[PDB]
Amino acid sequence: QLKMEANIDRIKVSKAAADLMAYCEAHAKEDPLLTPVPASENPFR
Amino acid sequence: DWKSSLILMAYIIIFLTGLPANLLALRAFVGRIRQPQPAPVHILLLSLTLADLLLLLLLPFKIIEAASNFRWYLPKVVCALTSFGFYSSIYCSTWLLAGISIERYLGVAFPVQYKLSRRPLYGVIAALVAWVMSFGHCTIVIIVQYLNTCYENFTDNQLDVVLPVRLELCLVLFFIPMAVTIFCYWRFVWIMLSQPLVGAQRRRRAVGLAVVTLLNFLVCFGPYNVSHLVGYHQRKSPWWRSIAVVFSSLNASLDPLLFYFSSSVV
Amino acid sequence: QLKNQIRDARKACADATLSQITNNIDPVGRIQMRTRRTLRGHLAKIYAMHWGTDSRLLVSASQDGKLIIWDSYTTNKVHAIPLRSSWVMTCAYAPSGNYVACGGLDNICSIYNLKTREGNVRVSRELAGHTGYLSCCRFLDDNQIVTSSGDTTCALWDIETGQQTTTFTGHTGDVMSLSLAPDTRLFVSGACDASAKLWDVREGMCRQTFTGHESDINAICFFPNGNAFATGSDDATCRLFDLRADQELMTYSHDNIICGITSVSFSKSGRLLLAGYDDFNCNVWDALKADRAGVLAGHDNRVSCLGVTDDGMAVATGSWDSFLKIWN
Amino acid sequence: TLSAEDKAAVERSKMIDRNLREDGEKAAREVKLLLLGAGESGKCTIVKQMKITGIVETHFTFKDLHFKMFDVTAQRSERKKWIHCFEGVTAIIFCVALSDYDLVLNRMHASMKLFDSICNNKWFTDTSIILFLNKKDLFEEKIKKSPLTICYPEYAGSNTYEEAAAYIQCQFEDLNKRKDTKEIYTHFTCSTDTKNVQFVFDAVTDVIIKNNLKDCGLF
Ligand SMILES: CC(C)CCC[C@@H](C)[C@H]1CC[C@H]2[C@@H]3CC=C4C[C@@H](O)CC[C@]4(C)[C@H]3CC[C@]12C
Ligand SMILES: CC(C)CCC[C@@H](C)[C@H]1CC[C@H]2[C@@H]3CC=C4C[C@@H](O)CC[C@]4(C)[C@H]3CC[C@]12C
Ligand SMILES: CC(C)CCC[C@@H](C)[C@H]1CC[C@H]2[C@@H]3CC=C4C[C@@H](O)CC[C@]4(C)[C@H]3CC[C@]12C
Ligand SMILES: CC(C)CCC[C@@H](C)[C@H]1CC[C@H]2[C@@H]3CC=C4C[C@@H](O)CC[C@]4(C)[C@H]3CC[C@]12C
Ligand SMILES: CC(C)CCC[C@@H](C)[C@H]1CC[C@H]2[C@@H]3CC=C4C[C@@H](O)CC[C@]4(C)[C@H]3CC[C@]12C
Repeated sequence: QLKMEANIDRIKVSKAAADLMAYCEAHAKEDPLLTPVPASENPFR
Repeated sequence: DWKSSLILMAYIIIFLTGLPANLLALRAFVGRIRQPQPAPVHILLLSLTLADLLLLLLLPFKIIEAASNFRWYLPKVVCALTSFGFYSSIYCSTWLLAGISIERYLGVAFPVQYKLSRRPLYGVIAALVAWVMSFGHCTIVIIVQYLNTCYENFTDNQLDVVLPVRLELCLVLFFIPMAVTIFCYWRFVWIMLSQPLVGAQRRRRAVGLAVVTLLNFLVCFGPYNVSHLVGYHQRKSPWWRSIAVVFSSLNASLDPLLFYFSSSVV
Repeated sequence: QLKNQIRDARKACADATLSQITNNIDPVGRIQMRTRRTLRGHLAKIYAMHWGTDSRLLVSASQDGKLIIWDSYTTNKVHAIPLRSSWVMTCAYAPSGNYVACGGLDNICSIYNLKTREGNVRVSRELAGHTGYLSCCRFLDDNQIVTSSGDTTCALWDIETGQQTTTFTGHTGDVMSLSLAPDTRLFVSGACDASAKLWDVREGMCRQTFTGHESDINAICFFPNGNAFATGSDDATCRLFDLRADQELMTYSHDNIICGITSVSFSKSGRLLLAGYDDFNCNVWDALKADRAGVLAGHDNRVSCLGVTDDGMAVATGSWDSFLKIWN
Repeated sequence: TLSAEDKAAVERSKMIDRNLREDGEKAAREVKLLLLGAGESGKCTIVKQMKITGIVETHFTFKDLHFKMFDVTAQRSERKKWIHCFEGVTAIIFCVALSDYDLVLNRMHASMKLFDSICNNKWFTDTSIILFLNKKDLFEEKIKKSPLTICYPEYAGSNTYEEAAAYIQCQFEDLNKRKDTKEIYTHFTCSTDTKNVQFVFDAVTDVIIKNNLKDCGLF
């Protein structure tokens, strides 16, 4: 298990953080939890 | 005189403690009622708390009347209304106390049958009987005042009307519940004192609580109902009625602490 | 041995902290969530829940003797299937919604077909072979299922054939939870040995392991992107791990919190991390700045489980009482 | 609710609540018990003979009372990860063999460690514990050829049955720190089959009495 675990492709943590931030901001406008949903059109009301 | 003075701090010492205990107990009782599977215990306790609250709400009306050296400065109709409410609340409280005793006895005498046959409907019909026997029977307050002061200076017909009905009031509304409570508490004490496997501390605590409750029931509603037969024997209205009412008012203040603060809260 | 080389590679890869990178963005403001709908049909403690693909029907499992499917829009119940065993700690919803799987202390999580010609729900399949209590078995696909048990092994079964198609072993402690990646090719599995592992069902063997927790990881999740995930343990800490970095990224801990984690879920965009607790409180941590965006305290005993709809329009939490709440 | 589909939805709904209430009404009358033991004592060979995969469920009836016993034998995982499920059970029957003091799995002390954990568990701070000291017949044979000082270095008594049996029971009855809230019902399983049933029924009856008195305010 250790032999295959050691031989893996490990990217820089900065690139992973940048990708995570880009994914978070790209879908930020599509999150009803972040942006306050209007009372209308809301199924739960 | 000294009697009115004693009335002042007696009613004050009842007043300043009756309300908070009932107020804190009411929320717990309604929460337990709203909780799933409500036992008949909760219904009777809630009814008793409501009766105590009704009794306490009428305390200032009599307090202001008795403050002015036993002088009536209020309309006759409203005085009769408060008197009827007070007496009905007292009788409802004593009948609910009687109902609790038989329910407590059955919980220990036959716990297996009591566990698998419980239903809240049995706790509502028994409670409703107390309301029916309180409101329905306590009509003599209305008829006497409107026949032909506040329960004093009775005339010939006023005295001849209240005496023969006070015996019925003491007999069918106090004597039978008192006997039922005494028998049930004696049976519960006898059963608890001889049990197969119980804790000594729990057994002694239960026996002491039962004895305390029996003593409370036998000294709070005792003299007030005895005064009915005393007046019938003397063919006149007893003068020792206000103190009997004061003694009967102890239950309305000490019931929530007896039924709630029994080792639950230090 | 190889552990030293792996640690050295991980140290070399880490050059910048996530807090330093993400400090430029504005912090997420305080958010308040209110209980729009409440479910009181249950009569005992519930231990698991799941959300359907349509984000309208949600399943819940308790010890009252049955599991119930609720229509969140109208609060009405459409199915209440009794259970052979009262002890149930896991319930799952198929992606198509045709089947529902649930299991508990018995080493069997069974699947019932919700949609039937006669209109009555019937037991479709019972899977046996595990040597421990089922922790969390999830519907990988309408044809294959994934099971996690307390015997430190995980399994992948075929519903039609009813046998262990694949077996995953290597965990030291008891496995507590698993989460499926969106592509349905990778998944994570956290055990009681303060460790988590990554497995692909296509090959049948582990890919990489992650450690750092000081307690038993009882909750796991997966980022919507699929390149990262989150874990929650009894040490009152939540740890974010990255697949491409093989190391921790953020730790969500506070001095006030002493109780452990009961459930962990991610929002639609992965910006909010909803973590349950044993103090009947749910915390909406910031997935990028580790900031408490909000606290939900609508429960009584402790938040047993929580989940987020597919569209992320609401968050539904179930506690140790017979209460189910839906916020936003 | 005006629509026919909505009306059918609410019909099925309140049908479901009616069925749930009917099912849950009998749950209160149900009596649930847990079974526990250490090592070979985990299998309740003396309680699973009444003749009347992980969790094993045993069903029986006595005095018009339904008893359902849950036994954990194949659950070899950590107890703390699933012991919270058995919260609210009427009673716990913990069985430790009296003949396990001499031979080394030593395992008599392991029974005390297991008994300590369940008795002092935060989830079992209210449920009573029933203790059965089974294998009493084998205890007499082993008390003659071997002494009680091997497993009890602090023993300060003779080898009499009354003293030896009480000595083992006394240490098992003092392991509960919550004496006010928890009661331990000790018993020795007799050869007669009826005697074992009565003690379990009597112990459950006391628990029922405590529950009934708790509602009345006598707790
Ligand atoms: C004053 C009101 C509240 C009375 C309450 C009594 C209610 C709770 C009902 C519910 C279950 C009932 C019991 C069911 C079966 C039996 C066995 C019988 O051999 C004696 C009575 C006994 C033990 C019943 C006594 C009354 C009872 C306890
Ligand atoms: C008189 C006021 C204070 C209380 C009114 C109810 C009293 C009289 C009590 C005393 C005897 C009681 C009953 C004793 C035995 C049973 C059978 C059981 O299967 C249901 C309850 C039932 C039917 C009890 C109902 C309530 C009960 C009728
Ligand atoms: C507080 C005041 C007003 C009331 C005092 C009465 C109670 C608390 C006292 C007076 C008599 C006492 C009991 C006298 C004899 C025994 C037998 C023993 O094996 C257990 C305790 C027990 C059963 C006592 C319990 C408490 C007790 C009931
Ligand atoms: C508490 C219960 C069990 C016992 C009740 C007995 C006592 C409280 C009752 C019954 C007999 C009553 C007395 C009967 C006659 C008189 C004379 C009168 O001019 C004043 C009151 C007085 C002195 C009564 C005071 C209270 C009284 C003593
Ligand atoms: C627990 C506390 C609040 C009890 C309050 C009630 C007390 C203070 C009141 C109510 C009834 C009162 C008594 C009524 C009649 C008499 C006879 C008289 O010749 C002396 C006073 C005496 C004996 C009173 C003493 C005080 C008294 C006992």
